Amino acid sequence: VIRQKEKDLVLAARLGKALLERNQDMSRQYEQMHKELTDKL
Amino acid sequence: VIRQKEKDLVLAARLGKALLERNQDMSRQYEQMHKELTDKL
Repeated sequence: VIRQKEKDLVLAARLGKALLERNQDMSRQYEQMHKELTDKL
Repeated sequence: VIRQKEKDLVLAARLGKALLERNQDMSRQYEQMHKELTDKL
Protein backbone atom coordinates (compact mmCIF):
# COMPACT_ATOMS: atom_id res chain seq x y z
CA VAL A 1 0.00 0.00 0.00
CA ILE A 2 2.85 2.36 0.88
CA ARG A 3 4.55 1.97 -2.51
CA GLN A 4 1.21 2.47 -4.28
CA LYS A 5 0.66 5.64 -2.27
CA GLU A 6 4.16 6.86 -3.15
CA LYS A 7 3.45 6.33 -6.86
CA ASP A 8 0.04 8.01 -6.67
CA LEU A 9 1.40 10.94 -4.65
CA VAL A 10 4.22 11.40 -7.17
CA LEU A 11 1.75 11.38 -10.06
CA ALA A 12 -0.62 13.81 -8.33
CA ALA A 13 2.23 16.14 -7.34
CA ARG A 14 3.59 16.15 -10.90
CA LEU A 15 0.12 16.85 -12.30
CA GLY A 16 -0.48 19.67 -9.82
CA LYS A 17 2.94 21.23 -10.41
CA ALA A 18 2.32 21.06 -14.17
CA LEU A 19 -0.99 22.82 -13.53
CA LEU A 20 0.83 25.53 -11.56
CA GLU A 21 3.26 25.99 -14.45
CA ARG A 22 0.38 26.01 -16.97
CA ASN A 23 -1.50 28.67 -15.01
CA GLN A 24 1.63 30.79 -14.60
CA ASP A 25 2.57 30.54 -18.29
CA MET A 26 -0.92 31.32 -19.53
CA SER A 27 -1.06 34.23 -17.07
CA ARG A 28 2.27 35.42 -18.49
CA GLN A 29 0.80 35.28 -22.00
CA TYR A 30 -2.17 37.20 -20.62
CA GLU A 31 -0.05 39.90 -18.99
CA GLN A 32 2.08 40.25 -22.13
CA MET A 33 -0.80 40.68 -24.57
CA HIS A 34 -2.68 42.74 -21.97
CA LYS A 35 0.28 45.11 -22.02
CA GLU A 36 0.11 45.00 -25.83
CA LEU A 37 -3.61 45.85 -26.01
CA THR A 38 -3.28 48.48 -23.29
CA ASP A 39 -0.37 50.03 -25.19
CA LYS A 40 -2.36 50.02 -28.43
CA LEU A 41 -5.33 51.67 -26.72
CA VAL B 1 3.75 7.32 7.58
CA ILE B 2 0.55 6.16 5.87
CA ARG B 3 -1.49 9.10 7.15
CA GLN B 4 1.06 11.65 5.92
CA LYS B 5 1.06 10.23 2.39
CA GLU B 6 -2.74 9.97 2.37
CA LYS B 7 -2.94 13.62 3.45
CA ASP B 8 -0.51 14.56 0.67
CA LEU B 9 -2.59 12.61 -1.86
CA VAL B 10 -5.78 14.37 -0.76
CA LEU B 11 -3.99 17.73 -0.88
CA ALA B 12 -2.67 17.03 -4.38
CA ALA B 13 -6.11 15.95 -5.59
CA ARG B 14 -7.73 19.09 -4.16
CA LEU B 15 -4.91 21.20 -5.62
CA GLY B 16 -5.45 19.66 -9.05
CA LYS B 17 -9.22 20.17 -8.83
CA ALA B 18 -8.93 23.79 -7.71
CA LEU B 19 -6.28 24.57 -10.32
CA LEU B 20 -8.28 22.93 -13.12
CA GLU B 21 -11.36 24.96 -12.20
CA ARG B 22 -9.09 27.99 -11.83
CA ASN B 23 -7.67 27.27 -15.30
CA GLN B 24 -11.16 27.23 -16.80
CA ASP B 25 -12.16 30.44 -15.00
CA MET B 26 -8.94 32.32 -15.83
CA SER B 27 -9.18 31.26 -19.48
CA ARG B 28 -12.78 32.54 -19.48
CA GLN B 29 -11.76 35.87 -17.92
CA TYR B 30 -8.90 36.17 -20.39
CA GLU B 31 -11.08 35.45 -23.46
CA GLN B 32 -13.61 37.99 -22.20
CA MET B 33 -11.08 40.78 -21.77
CA HIS B 34 -9.34 40.01 -25.08
CA LYS B 35 -12.64 40.47 -26.89
CA GLU B 36 -13.44 43.58 -24.84
CA LEU B 37 -10.05 45.23 -25.40
CA THR B 38 -10.12 44.44 -29.12
CA ASP B 39 -13.57 46.04 -29.36
CA LYS B 40 -12.28 49.14 -27.54
CA LEU B 41 -9.28 49.28 -29.88
